[PDB]
Amino acid sequence: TATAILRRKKRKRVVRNNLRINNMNEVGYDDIGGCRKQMAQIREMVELPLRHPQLFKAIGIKPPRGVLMYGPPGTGKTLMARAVANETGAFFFLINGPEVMSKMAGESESNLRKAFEEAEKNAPAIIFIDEIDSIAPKRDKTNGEVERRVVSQLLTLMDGMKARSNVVVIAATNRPNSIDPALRRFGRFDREVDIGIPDATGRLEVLRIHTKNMKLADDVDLEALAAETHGYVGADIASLCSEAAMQQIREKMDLIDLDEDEIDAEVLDSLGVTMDNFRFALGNSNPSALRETVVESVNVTWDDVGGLDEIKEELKETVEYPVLHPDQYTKFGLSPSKGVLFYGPPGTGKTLLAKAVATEVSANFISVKGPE
Amino acid sequence: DNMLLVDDAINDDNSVIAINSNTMDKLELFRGDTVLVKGKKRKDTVLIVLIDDELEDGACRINRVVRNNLRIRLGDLVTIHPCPDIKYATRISVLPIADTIEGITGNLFDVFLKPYFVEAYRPVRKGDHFVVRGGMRQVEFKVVDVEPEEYAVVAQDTIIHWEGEPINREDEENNMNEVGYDDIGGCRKQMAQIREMVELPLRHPQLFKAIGIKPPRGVLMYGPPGTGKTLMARAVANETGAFFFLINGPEVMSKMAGESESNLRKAFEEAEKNAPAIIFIDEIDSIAPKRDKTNGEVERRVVSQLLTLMDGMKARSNVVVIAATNRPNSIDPALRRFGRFDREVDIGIPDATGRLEVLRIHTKNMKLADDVDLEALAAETHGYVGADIASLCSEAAMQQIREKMDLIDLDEDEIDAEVLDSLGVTMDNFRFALGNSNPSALRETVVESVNVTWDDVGGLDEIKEELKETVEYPVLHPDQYTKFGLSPSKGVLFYGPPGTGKTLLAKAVATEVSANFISVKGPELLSMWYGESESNIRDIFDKARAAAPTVVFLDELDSIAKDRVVNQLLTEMDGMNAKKNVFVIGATNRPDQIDPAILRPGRLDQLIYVPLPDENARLSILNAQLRKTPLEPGLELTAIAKATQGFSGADLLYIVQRAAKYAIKDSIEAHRQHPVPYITKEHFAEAMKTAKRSVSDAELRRYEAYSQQMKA
Amino acid sequence: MNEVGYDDIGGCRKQMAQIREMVELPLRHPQLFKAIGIKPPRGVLMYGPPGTGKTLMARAVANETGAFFFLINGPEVMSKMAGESESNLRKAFEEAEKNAPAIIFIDEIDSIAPKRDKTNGEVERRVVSQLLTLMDGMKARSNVVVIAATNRPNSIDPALRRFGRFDREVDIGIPDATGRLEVLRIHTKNMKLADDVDLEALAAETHGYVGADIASLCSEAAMQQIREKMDLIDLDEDEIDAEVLDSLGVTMDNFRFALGNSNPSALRETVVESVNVTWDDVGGLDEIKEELKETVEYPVLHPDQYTKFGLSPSKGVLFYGPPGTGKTLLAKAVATEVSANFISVKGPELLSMWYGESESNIRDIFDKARAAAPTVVFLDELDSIAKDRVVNQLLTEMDGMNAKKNVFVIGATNRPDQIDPAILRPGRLDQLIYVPLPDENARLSILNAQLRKTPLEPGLELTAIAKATQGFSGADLLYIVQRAAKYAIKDSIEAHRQHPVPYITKEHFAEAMKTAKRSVSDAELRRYEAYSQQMKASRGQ
Ligand SMILES: Nc1ncnc2c1ncn2[C@@H]1O[C@H](COP(=O)(O)OP(=O)(O)OP(=O)(O)O)[C@@H](O)[C@H]1O
Ligand SMILES: Nc1ncnc2c1ncn2[C@@H]1O[C@H](COP(=O)(O)OP(=O)(O)OP(=O)(O)O)[C@@H](O)[C@H]1O
Ligand SMILES: Nc1ncnc2c1ncn2[C@@H]1O[C@H](COP(=O)(O)OP(=O)(O)OP(=O)(O)O)[C@@H](O)[C@H]1O
Ligand SMILES: Nc1ncnc2c1ncn2[C@@H]1O[C@H](COP(=O)(O)OP(=O)(O)O)[C@@H](O)[C@H]1O
Ligand SMILES: Nc1ncnc2c1ncn2[C@@H]1O[C@H](COP(=O)(O)OP(=O)(O)O)[C@@H](O)[C@H]1O
Ligand SMILES: Nc1ncnc2c1ncn2[C@@H]1O[C@H](COP(=O)(O)OP(=O)(O)O)[C@@H](O)[C@H]1O
Repeated sequence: TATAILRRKKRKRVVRNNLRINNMNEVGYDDIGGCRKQMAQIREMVELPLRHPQLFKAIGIKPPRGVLMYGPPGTGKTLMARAVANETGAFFFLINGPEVMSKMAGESESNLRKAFEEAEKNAPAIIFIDEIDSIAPKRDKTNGEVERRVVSQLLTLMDGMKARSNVVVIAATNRPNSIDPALRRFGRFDREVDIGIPDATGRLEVLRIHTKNMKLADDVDLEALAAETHGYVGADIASLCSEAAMQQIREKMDLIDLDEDEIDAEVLDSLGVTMDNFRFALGNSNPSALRETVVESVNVTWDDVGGLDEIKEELKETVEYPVLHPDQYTKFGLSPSKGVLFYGPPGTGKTLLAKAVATEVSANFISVKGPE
Repeated sequence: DNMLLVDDAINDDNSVIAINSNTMDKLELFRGDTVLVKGKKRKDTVLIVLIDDELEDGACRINRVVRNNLRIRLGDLVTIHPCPDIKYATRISVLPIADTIEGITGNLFDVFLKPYFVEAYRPVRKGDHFVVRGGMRQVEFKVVDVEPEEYAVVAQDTIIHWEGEPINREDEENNMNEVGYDDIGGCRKQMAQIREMVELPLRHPQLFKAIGIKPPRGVLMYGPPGTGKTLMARAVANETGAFFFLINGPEVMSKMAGESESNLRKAFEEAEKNAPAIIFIDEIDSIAPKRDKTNGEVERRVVSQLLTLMDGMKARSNVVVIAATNRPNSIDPALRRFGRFDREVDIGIPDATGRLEVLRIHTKNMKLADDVDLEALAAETHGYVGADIASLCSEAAMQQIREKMDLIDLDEDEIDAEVLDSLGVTMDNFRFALGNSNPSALRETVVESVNVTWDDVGGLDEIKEELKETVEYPVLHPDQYTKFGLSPSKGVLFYGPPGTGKTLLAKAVATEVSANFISVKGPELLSMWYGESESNIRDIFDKARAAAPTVVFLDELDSIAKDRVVNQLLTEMDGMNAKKNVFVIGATNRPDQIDPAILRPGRLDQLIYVPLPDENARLSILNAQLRKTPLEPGLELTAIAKATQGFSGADLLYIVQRAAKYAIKDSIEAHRQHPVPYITKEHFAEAMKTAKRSVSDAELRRYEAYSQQMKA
Repeated sequence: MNEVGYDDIGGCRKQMAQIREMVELPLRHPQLFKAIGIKPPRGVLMYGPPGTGKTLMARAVANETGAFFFLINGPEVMSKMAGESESNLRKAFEEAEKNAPAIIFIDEIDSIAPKRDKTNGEVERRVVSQLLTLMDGMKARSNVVVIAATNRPNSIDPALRRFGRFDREVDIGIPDATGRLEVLRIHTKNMKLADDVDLEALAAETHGYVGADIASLCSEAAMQQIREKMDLIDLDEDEIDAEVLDSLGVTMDNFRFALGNSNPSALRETVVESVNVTWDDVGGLDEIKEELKETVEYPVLHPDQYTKFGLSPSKGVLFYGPPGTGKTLLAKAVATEVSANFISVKGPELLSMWYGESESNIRDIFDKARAAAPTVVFLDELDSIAKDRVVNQLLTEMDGMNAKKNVFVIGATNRPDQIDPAILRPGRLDQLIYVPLPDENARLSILNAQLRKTPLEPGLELTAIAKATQGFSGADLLYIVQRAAKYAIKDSIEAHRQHPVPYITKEHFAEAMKTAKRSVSDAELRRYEAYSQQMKASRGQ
């Protein structure tokens, strides 16, 4: 139950290098962190249909096929898809949105036809339709004939694919509503996965993954950086590390003679990233994920707020019991209440109460500020 | 005497059927004679007659292979006729089944078929199967091709060709759709309506010649997506037995310019030259949408070609066109008129019995555990379409596999046999799947059925009698109205305090006549007002007409009747046939704010005041609501009824919910302390302490004054 | 199939006569126009609600004339490959020209030459230009007549409605009782009807049904009969018993069921219809009856006197008074007396036109009125529009009318003061007429009229009820009688279930009237009378 598949390289000093223990693809599960639940869901929905197809025969069900990942850009959807495909080690046909859209008229559909036909021929296969929105935007966005021919061809191929063939289709799109609504029905991209911005632990994992090759100085406190960085998606963290390294080299440029093509080996080997460089990079960087609504976790307990004991008890009775003990609610047959409305003077800490409620049920927190 | 009971044949012959001696005399047959046996749907074969005295009168023996071929089980009935004209197959090609030739070496022909065809004279027919036991194994073979056709005898003169690809067993049903009426559940009236218009013109074409009429050709089905419309069309086509052709919408709209017309023309002519035939056009709205949507030249030429082809077949008979869409107002209006989809059929979400039937149909291959209460699921799952039910079953199975994943490993390409032997889904998995389900049919107006009688409506019995007079008599006994020449009143209006039992009242009124029920809540009215909804008032009334009789309930009518929406509603009401039993029932809390135009005669004129429930009504409500909750023995609700003066039904429900919440809180606290299966009186006292009326006295007196003024 | 001669059409004497006298003579007897030296009109434009038999009429006329015929469908012509539609049109026209005499039927012309607004595409412009060029170039050609069928006259491009083009216009209106009876007889000339058939009753009951709707009704009734007799039919048997097959026969109840399961739609939009109400369904108002007779009948029946004196008959009239006084019935009777068609435009239709969500338009309404002249246009509850774009369009159309043409606009409204004064000016709806509530004798006459189709207990005098209904509008008495009938049917059903009640009784009337009310408040009546006297003082020297 839950994340049950995660428990237990890339199907592969000289021996360690050969066994993997510019184009360094085949990034395994190690190269991803901070998205354990979503990765578990994707693995559960991808591997078992292909790796172990006899279970479904034994139980007698038709496994779902369409999988639709969506989340803020830069969270690593493509990375997750590629990692899963390489781990499964099956015929992997990759299709991009703009890449197909850039073809001449009448050739952006034959490519899809041949792609699906080949995937069927060499089953088991995994198809990753990256940036599916570009080839299937909202119905009102595109009125041109080609923009509907492509969508109709995609729908026909998807409907025809539903069969015994062990082929799974995965699509990625930042905006869940941007996709044509007709693509989200039974027999199509039904199962949906949401990617949210990582938390402090996720940020620490991402920073460790990226900051493994850099000549980090001893005075580095990656824990502090993870604590300070809030709302930074993985791409933002990678950019932060790159900017910090750039700042370090810029500081060391004093002893570097740009005129000479080569540099003294001692100077090249003396590069070291300092905490101040990371702080400067944080100052320069500018995240943009928070500009739009996103899913994130919170870790506020009933100690960062004061008083409101009766209010805390009321909120507990309202939310916790339905979540922790639905069995008794079913026993009494009473469905739990849906929503709650806090009112009072401004500045009393309603946001902290909401975050605490979310934390107690261990549920993700979505916010919609007034300007939104 | 061609109907005989099915029995399990002891022998191991797939082309031998045993009959009783008396039965053999009745059928006028001889031992060893070949006879043709036809079973369910359009499947039939030929079997060698055998004499069996042990067989009881009206009984026959057939092995499992014959039953599988005929799509029948033990104890079924078949039609048997003499088959003396069967000839000898001069040349037959037969190929083995793939799964039956797993690693079997040597000349399969000589090893298996040759002993099985040494002067056996076993009758064969196209598509038949037979299993031959050779050595310690058994191999199945299928009748791939025969000459002369169709059914003949495999004698020595026959030339057997056993060269060809193995016949994979999966593709027989995976790549082919063989679904009968038994695969459809919860929709019987719609199935009967489709059959009486599809089979009758084809199976019995001489009846219309005898009565000298031209039966309607077009048939337009519509309803919420996922209700099985395509499955219904497939089942009807298969049961009819006539040649079936499918014209998928997006498939025909996803080809180079000038070729979609070619595909449509080819399909129509091919259907024409194979009369009788069925043409099914799935997702018609994709190729022929409303004018405001499609403006390009190609998307209009396609529609023009479709109209031309459809109008070109009204002379030729034995062909019927069946469409499919989600909304009636989602296709070009020119397609809905005489000669083009005259008949309209509406499919709505199923009821409890339909949901149970769907669950039984889907959960006939799953390995369910003993502790399953499918009836309980059907009761709980409301608003779920068949697709949602299938998704629920798949999710439950996935949850079961996930739970069993602890005892298995992700390595290897095989799983331990014992682990696979233990796959059993339990009720917890179904509840979890329900938790993770995402029903969407209710997001838009749909037609459903209700099962409320004069049982859950306490008080206001005079209103019950008035509704009876208004509704029941016109529908059940129109003869009296015709005798007096009185057109029955169309609709009714309800006004009064909110939460006094109006929705369930309308549901009960619809139930009495046994008619479908459509609901249009306030938010839907606002969405249609802003024109950001996918449905329009005209669409609602067209669906109501299609599913007639129906009751259209307009909740919170004052939110929009304070305009475009009111004008559209009034026009639709006026353009309503008198004889059709389509009743419009409106509800509101501000009868003054309602536009007077609606209240005119021939419209929502009969105003009815819904008074606050009386003490007896309050007692009835309390008894009804707690009908499914453990109550403390000896509880007296008369005191609550007395003390709950001025409380609406919603208020009583709130009090009961709060009492149950306190009781469950105490129970869970006690359990965590480590008992409380009853809801004590003190719980009701606790709920009362913090409960009060939600209806102001000012509003009550204003409603009373308005009712008195209307009475005066 | 073909050979659908004049015997396959009924209830359309006027339109068939017009089309015949316009088509046959140019083709059958071309020498007449040589002798009199005129140029017979070529273009013809038939338009009306769908399913009224336009194509059937055209085919019947062509077959009876016995001339070369060519059929053109808008859809198929528009469904060809780009650049093929023009070729097909050129072919068709050349073939028709070469085989003179000839007839061309451009069915669904609006689908190939739509309103200019919806002609954004290039191909539409090309096709329209090709059609216009072909038509204009046909003037040199002779012995060729073009007929076009369109849903409404405002849908085709305006350029197609000039001299030398589809100038002659014909309007197809819904049929009346006699037409529906004739259609029923025509369709039911082969069905194995049972002896107990009352086709006349069906015709009387079915109002507003078009020929197509009647055909569908017959098919549905036959289907119901087959379904009912199916109990003796098993789907298993391939062979059908001869006795069972012969036993089939439709009955009246089958037709009633089919009527129950029918969906007419002609009345959904404004359509020219015929009415046959005389000076009997309305009682009292004798002065108003005589005034309307003088106003309308004399200009129509005796134009010679007006020509002698040069008077121009008034165009329209306006009725004001309490609602439910029978204004619509009075207008229908007025139309009946002059033997002119009737067009009704209810208030919701006017609001829809205001909001521009309705296909029809004021200009279209008046074009149909002209094509169906003489006619009586009826604008109900003008107050809802005269609280304006709609008012301006109406005024322009009303001013732009031929005096000789017998088109009269009759307005009804309960708020004469709120009506825009511009409408009351001379040459418009200036003749106001007050419609008071019925008198005692009027009430008795109304009661008798509404009871001509209901059995009654002998000796049931209605004078007491008439006297006890002072100031009650016709709708009030209708409500009272309907309530009495409702109580009678209630008692009859109760007795039947307990088992009697074959006719109404005075006690039922007493029970129904015990809960009656006056639909018009006294204050409204006072205001109406004050306004009437004020207007009287405006013309009461
Ligand atoms: N666990 C991780 N989560 C998020 N980003 C990660 C993670 N590990 C590494 N990254 C880095 O984050 C960036 C993710 O790039 P990627 O192309 O996957 O993003 P995306 O927005 O999902 O892509 P797409 O263009 O396909 O929509 C890369 O720099 C990758 O190196
Ligand atoms: N009686 C039933 N009603 C509804 N669904 C059913 C029924 N019996 C089986 N099903 C299952 O419900 C699903 C219906 O899928 P299907 O695509 O045929 O429906 P649909 O809504 O008619 O389709 P579409 O409009 O996309 O052509 C299938 O899983 C079918 O097996
Ligand atoms: N007198 C009649 N008037 C009208 N319809 C009749 C009459 N007699 C029979 N019918 C039947 O009514 C139907 C009229 O359909 P028809 O196609 O003629 O109508 P339409 O709207 O003019 O056609 P279209 O727009 O397709 O050219 C046909 O079934 C015709 O057989
Ligand atoms: N118990 C508390 N009562 C009032 N304010 C608090 C409490 N705990 C924290 N805060 C402060 O309140 C601020 C946010 O106030 P909050 O009420 O959540 O938002 P808003 O002021 O918009 O309603 C934070 O900066 C936080 O430091
Ligand atoms: N006959 C009844 N009269 C009043 N309330 C009832 C009756 N029967 C049950 N109730 C309860 O009272 C509630 C009142 O709300 P409801 O009738 O659903 O809303 P509304 O009256 O606005 O249509 C019902 O939901 C139900 O729980
Ligand atoms: N002489 C009459 N005076 C008043 N009403 C009559 C008369 N004769 C018949 N009626 C009734 O009047 C009704 C028509 O009402 P109408 O005047 O059209 O309402 P409105 O005033 O809203 O137009 C018909 O149902 C008819 O039964």
